[PDB]
Amino acid sequence: LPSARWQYCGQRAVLVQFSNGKLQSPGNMRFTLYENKDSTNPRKRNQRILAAETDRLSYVGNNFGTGALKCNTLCRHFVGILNKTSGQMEVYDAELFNMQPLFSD
Amino acid sequence: GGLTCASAPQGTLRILEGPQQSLSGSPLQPIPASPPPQIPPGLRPRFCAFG
Repeated sequence: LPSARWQYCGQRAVLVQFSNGKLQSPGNMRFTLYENKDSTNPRKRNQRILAAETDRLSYVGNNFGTGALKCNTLCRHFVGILNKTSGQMEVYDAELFNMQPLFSD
Repeated sequence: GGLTCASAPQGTLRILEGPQQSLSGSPLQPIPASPPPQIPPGLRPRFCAFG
């Protein structure tokens, strides 16, 4: 019976879906994330846009628009680590993105 | 600020609220049987034959 130890630290561990397939080949791909300005509202902790540029195409991922997935509002996402030396599953906070490639206007 | 990629996660723990234990009782509670009709007490011949 394997067991662990829950330890919640708190930072966001960004998790990525792609609208075209699995990744399966990491290479020469940029990753930047574009949060909102005003921190007086809670939009600083909610609004975020992820950019994942490759030399061929570039991918945009939102949290607010028509196309944002409903698995981060109706459900909470965590990321475990499981440091097996000390024997602790120390657990962070996560958020799931679903990127569409950007083409035109 | 590069945000490189990582390996494949092995397992996915699903946290969910537990099953509703001690909600149903171990015996069942039926609606009791409607009783069979009784002959009422105090029944006597009230009709006497005339004359």
